[PDB]
Amino acid sequence: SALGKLQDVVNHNAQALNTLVKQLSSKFGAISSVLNDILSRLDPPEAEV
Amino acid sequence: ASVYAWNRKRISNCVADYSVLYNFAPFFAFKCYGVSPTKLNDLCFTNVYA
Repeated sequence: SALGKLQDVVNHNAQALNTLVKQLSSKFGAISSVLNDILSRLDPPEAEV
Repeated sequence: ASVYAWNRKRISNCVADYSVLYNFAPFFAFKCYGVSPTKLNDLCFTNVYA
């Protein structure tokens, strides 16, 4: 582990991007996470909320 | 059936068209949760109980 510092920089950036991409699957309270279902099975007035 | 003896049923393996309802009656109470009735006829489902 002589190059710990450079390796650590690389891993921190990679981990940040990973968590940002993974967080797209969470629902946050909506009936579904993908926009397509929300916009498919619901009228526009309720799809807004 | 009566309220405490509701008649459960399963309905699968069929091309289901929800527009045979509208020829039935004035439909005093008709409200859908989770899905709009207008855009129903297109969508697909896992298991439909009645």
